[PDB]
Amino acid sequence: KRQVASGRAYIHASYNNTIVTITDPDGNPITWSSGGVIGYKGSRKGTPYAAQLAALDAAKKAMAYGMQSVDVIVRGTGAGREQAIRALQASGLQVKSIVDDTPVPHNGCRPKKKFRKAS
Amino acid sequence: PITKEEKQKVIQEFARFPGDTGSTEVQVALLTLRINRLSEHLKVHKKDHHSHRGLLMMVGQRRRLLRYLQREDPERYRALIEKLGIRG
Amino acid sequence: MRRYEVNIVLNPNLDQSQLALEKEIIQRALENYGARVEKVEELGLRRLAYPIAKDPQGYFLWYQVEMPEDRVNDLARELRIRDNVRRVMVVKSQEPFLANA
Amino acid sequence: AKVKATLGEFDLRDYRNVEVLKRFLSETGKILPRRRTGLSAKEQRILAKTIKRARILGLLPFTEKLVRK
Amino acid sequence: TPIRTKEILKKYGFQNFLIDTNILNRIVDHAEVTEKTGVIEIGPGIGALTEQLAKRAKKVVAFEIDQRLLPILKDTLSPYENVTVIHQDVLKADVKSVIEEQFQDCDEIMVVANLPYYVTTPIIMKLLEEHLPLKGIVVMLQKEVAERMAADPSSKEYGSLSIAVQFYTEAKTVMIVPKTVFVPQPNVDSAVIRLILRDGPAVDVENESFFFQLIKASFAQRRKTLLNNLVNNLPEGKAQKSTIEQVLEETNIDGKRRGESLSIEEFAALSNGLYKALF
RNA sequence: AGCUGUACCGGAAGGUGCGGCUGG
RNA sequence: GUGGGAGAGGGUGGUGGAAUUCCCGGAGUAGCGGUGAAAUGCGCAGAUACCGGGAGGAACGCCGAUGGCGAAGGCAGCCACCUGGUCCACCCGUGACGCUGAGGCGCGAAAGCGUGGGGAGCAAACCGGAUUACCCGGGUAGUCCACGCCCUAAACGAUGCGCGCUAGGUCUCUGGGUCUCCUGGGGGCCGAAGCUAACGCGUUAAGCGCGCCGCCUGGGGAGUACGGCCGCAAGGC
Repeated sequence: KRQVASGRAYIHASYNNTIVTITDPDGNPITWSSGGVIGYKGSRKGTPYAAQLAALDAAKKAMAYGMQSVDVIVRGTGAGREQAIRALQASGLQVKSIVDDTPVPHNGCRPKKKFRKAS
Repeated sequence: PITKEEKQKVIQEFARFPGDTGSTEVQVALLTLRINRLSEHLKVHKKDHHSHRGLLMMVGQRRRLLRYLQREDPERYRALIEKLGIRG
Repeated sequence: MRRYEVNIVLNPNLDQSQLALEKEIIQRALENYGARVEKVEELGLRRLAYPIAKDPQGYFLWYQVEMPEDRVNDLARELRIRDNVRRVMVVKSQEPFLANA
Repeated sequence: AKVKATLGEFDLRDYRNVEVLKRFLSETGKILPRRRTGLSAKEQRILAKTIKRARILGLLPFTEKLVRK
Repeated sequence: TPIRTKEILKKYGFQNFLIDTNILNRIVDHAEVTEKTGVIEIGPGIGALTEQLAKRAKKVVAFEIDQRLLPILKDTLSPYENVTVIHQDVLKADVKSVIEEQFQDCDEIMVVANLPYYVTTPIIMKLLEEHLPLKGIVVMLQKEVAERMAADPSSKEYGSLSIAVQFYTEAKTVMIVPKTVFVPQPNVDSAVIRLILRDGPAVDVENESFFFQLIKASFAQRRKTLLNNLVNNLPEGKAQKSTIEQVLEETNIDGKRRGESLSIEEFAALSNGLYKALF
């Protein structure tokens, strides 16, 4: 439909889930997939295998909208990071750049109790 | 801050003899200058609890020097105290 | 009565007229506060490592000035009122600490 | 190696000399430790101050993106 | 029994115990149970208390909630006949019916229990809520809590439990249990308290809902001026501030008084005052 | 892993909040 | 006194970016979130993930250290002003002007209180979900600011302050010089003599001495009782 043929991918990698969002150069998302969309529920969503299937599914959909190559941006440090990158790399899209964009505070808001105690 | 000029004029005014920088009078005068400046500062800055200690120490040192001066020669003590306007 | 460096980063999209007017106004304001200019350096246009006011370009002016201390803050407050000027920084003129020599 | 060794003579207090200052920042816009820069503490202190100053002036990046896996 | 405890546990392949004898008699001594008075025990456990209780008890009803401990109740209480076990949770049961049924022939009942403290307070509160016609209650209940149950109107104990119980019954600390008597030392001291019910409420029954609501409101921020407590916690009350200021005058209660320093009488007066005046 | 100042506790065999200590 | 040096020492103004939350606009659809595993919860009134703009509060990543400063408490973005303490060199001035200190006076983390603001995140009490606490989702005080109270601690190096003498070795922060080295001041480890019940201390003494202050006299009852002083109260002495 859009027939952009060249976009980018945002891989939000969490400890509980991985979400892959394909988007135009302009940043407007075109399609998305996650661990839950495949059919996994609970902890299974966090597994690297879930990340692989999420990446493959999102890529297949994006191809259906006619993309050919993306520029992958990865956020977070979950368990599906490398697996998702690898899955998207060989999915058929010609990935050009891989960029780490983990958003970290400059000692801003106070974290939750579980994440405190840090020196 | 106290510029070199301000200090020098006080030193050369209160000196017993030319080239004197260390008599009790000179010390008292310099401490008085510092105390006046710091008092103005603290009057402006009420919550500067860390400089108040400096002021107390300065006042103590001045009082000790004045006690010694009064014990040694009362006349010089009286002259200094009147000319500096201390305790009045 | 001390030596300061005044850095102005202002709107790069100013033509000759507007830029001249801005330079003139900041010069007048600088002179107004008993400041005396030792030298001026015009670095022109530079590439900002991040956008400022959505614009990735900045016009850089650097003045070495000698002025009364108790005025300096006010001067900054005076120089930061124009909408054309983006960044104003006043720093005490230090010494060039040299290492690796 | 060391950043100091991989450099000629320069001033540490120059908060506009971007071409040399960029040498003291990692891939991400972060100040390198003494382990890497190879400076004495006084030097490191002055350098960090200057880096922060230049950061404010917009000449040096606060943060950026590493182009790798 | 310390020597027998190990034998009984080992004989079945097997938690805090009053192993020692003299004090188990003292607690029922304070409980004052005779051939005239029956007993409802909710925490019989192995039945250590039940044996010495039934040695001088009219009627014995025991509540066990876990049937894992059930097989050992019968054989450990073989000689005794007064024992009747209702394998029911007292909270989920209807104690009124059991009062009407088992102790119909018997004269009076005074509840004596020894159960974990995380279960204690809700049970006592329920037994008080439903207005059962029973004489009294005797429980050892984590001394630090018992003091709060008694809690003269000051000294960090007078809270909200104090007001509830003193509105329902009388309370006073009866016995202190020295630590380490239990085989596992509980790192904390316990106290046997007794509750004795009364004929009707201690004070005005004008509005139970609003009375308890005010009690809860006045103790939300314990460290706080009572007026501040009311303007904060009481529903809206921000726009009704002037009303509160008005009503506090004629009740002869000062605004800056830290409600933790009030009596049940004063609380009842304020409950009546605000109601029919606030709205 | 505990301990401690303070403040609460109507699922206190004790728990939690904000700080501190190693006497882990 | 003159010349110079380092520093999250303190107060007052002012601005820089990252991040969380929320609001608006765009694009897109079925889950998101959370756990040991799940549930409560949020979402078809369009949630999550993405891009752009705006609002506000709080804290300052990298450097950052076994580091630095202060009498302790404690003190980290950056700029400016005001200001305290301290080190070194020259060995210029006064000529014992010194040390300690019962009372007094001032300062004093956090948690609390009063009078007004403020409120993004977190979070006692409380409300729900799983499984006795724990853990999960919400949530008032509080955390922030101004002024005025409170005056406590594992307020600790569990080591009062000052001065003199008694082997060294090594690491480090910061001055000076005649710069392989030498000479000051801080912070750490290992160890002579010595001390200690032992552990351990050991030029930063817990060694050998002198001066002044504070405190101890078996445990529990008990920091309780009464009295007095202070506090709005909790409570403190």
